[PDB]
This record gives sequence, C-alpha cells and structure tokens, in this order.
Amino acid sequence: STVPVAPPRRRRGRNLT
Amino acid sequence: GRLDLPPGFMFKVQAQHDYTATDTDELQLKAGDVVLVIPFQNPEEQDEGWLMGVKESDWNQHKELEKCRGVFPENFTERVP
Repeated sequence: STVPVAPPRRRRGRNLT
Repeated sequence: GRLDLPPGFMFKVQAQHDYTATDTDELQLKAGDVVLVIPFQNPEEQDEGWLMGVKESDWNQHKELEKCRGVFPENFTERVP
C-alpha cells in the first residue's frame, strides 16, 4: 500500500547523420 | 553517519521506502538509507524529478565513489538537516 513511483528520465547526447 | 564528505557535497536525504535501480546510471536504496547528495557531471545527465548522490554507508566504507554513486527518485527519500 501507499508506495511512491519513480519519475520519467529524459533524452541526452542525441546525434544522427 | 560521516561529517567528512564527498567532493562538491550539497546535503543528505534518508530513504523512506526501498528502491531497486533499473538502469545504467541509477542508485539502489533501502528504506532507512542515508544518501549524500552531490552535483552532476553534466546538466543534461540530471533527470527531471531525480537526484544524484552516494549512500552514506557506501562512503563510510570508503569504496570507489565514481562507481558507488547514482541517480535516485528524490520522492523515495526525505531531506535531512
């Protein structure tokens, strides 16, 4: 019962041609 | 707990609930663990709603800091004085 929830982590270091 | 502290140290938190690290930057916590909050190695590495630190017992055992540190859900812990 009544447990917390971890938040969403985000993009970093993104690169393409 | 210790009063000689890691480089750049900000404040401590204490785990209210237990947390298992899912991924390759994340820190593991047990309900009751003190975590020494530290500043990030880059601003893009700071996840929104997250904090970085090292466990106080992991640091009081004087283990490899750069491998013992990680990111955790701040909402699993409380800000201690």
